[PDB]
Amino acid sequence: VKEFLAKAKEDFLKKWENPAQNTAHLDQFERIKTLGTGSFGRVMLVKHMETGNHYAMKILDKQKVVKLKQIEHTLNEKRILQAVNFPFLTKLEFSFKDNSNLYMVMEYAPGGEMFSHLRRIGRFSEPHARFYAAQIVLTFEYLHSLDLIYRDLKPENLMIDQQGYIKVTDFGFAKRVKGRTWTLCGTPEYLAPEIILSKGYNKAVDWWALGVLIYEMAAGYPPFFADQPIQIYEKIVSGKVRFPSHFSSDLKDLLRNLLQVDLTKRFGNLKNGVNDIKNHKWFATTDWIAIYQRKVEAPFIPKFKGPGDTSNFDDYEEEEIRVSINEKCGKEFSEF
Amino acid sequence: TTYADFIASGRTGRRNAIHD
Ligand SMILES: NC[C@@H](c1ccc(Cl)cc1)c1ccc(-c2cn[nH]c2)cc1
Repeated sequence: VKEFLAKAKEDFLKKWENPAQNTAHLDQFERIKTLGTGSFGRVMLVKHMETGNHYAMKILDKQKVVKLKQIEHTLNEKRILQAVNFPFLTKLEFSFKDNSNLYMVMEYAPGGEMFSHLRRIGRFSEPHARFYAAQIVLTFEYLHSLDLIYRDLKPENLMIDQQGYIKVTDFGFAKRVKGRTWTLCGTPEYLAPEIILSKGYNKAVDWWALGVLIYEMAAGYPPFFADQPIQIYEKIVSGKVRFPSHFSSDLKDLLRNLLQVDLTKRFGNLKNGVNDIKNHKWFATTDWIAIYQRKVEAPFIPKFKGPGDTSNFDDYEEEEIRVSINEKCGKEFSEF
Repeated sequence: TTYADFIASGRTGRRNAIHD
């Protein structure tokens, strides 16, 4: 584990210090369908024509990125995503920019968003939730060792692959930080109390977010919800969580230690680190090496209608990929 | 029930990130 991580950091740092750049071009891809939408961009299913491979292409409108003050955050995403390498992260295959847009081509996960299946099915059994949670635990162990904070864990950002395993995607708020950082970012339901209270925070906020995810996966709703974000933040800072009666003894206990406002007590943030989580009773049945190696049978496996099947994704209004004849925001995105 | 309150809430759809 410690040896694997050391070698992993060696691989990462080389790519981190000399990022790949301009490794493709738009018209090497056939744009097939919009798989999802964001405030400054969208993700499309595309086919790489020279290989016939299907990919997910994140298209970011440079002007919109600038307007939402996400320049540095978008540079973080691309710089981190091109450097990392882990089974449960969507691999960044290519990146490039043109006059109007930034492009990040990643591995296509045809199983769709966890969000979709979690909402439809209602909730996951504890073994089902545990299976996904373990992959997140390992992914955060990997990311955090690289001094990376993830900062946007949620079902919407957890893609299911052909084998039913998780691919963490969307690194817009990912940041390589040693020490505290301060940006107010994330999704309201998943914000740690630190973030809400403007304290300045560290990777512990990812472990709190793990608590929210596990809860939501197992309960079918998150531990803090309301109609408006303000109401949600009040609940998060309150220091109170109720568990459904069907939650096991062990699960309740894992959640109390994950969803812990006290940093000195929050699991993942103690001297023993992520092993407080790994060695917890709720994870007793979990074979961590087996999960990393993907030799564990997935509780749910998506329907294989074929390559580039999008039936596990919702339908979004398709929209032009317009490329201006003038270069926009050249200086801002120079290093992309 | 809590499930009923969630499903009746305006935040069962995809949740956007926050910023500033
Ligand atoms: N919310 C996840 C979604 C997304 C993220 C960011 C933007 Cl700007 C739009 C949409 C998303 C959907 C699908 C994929 C995907 C990656 N590989 N296969 C699917 C990644 C992110």
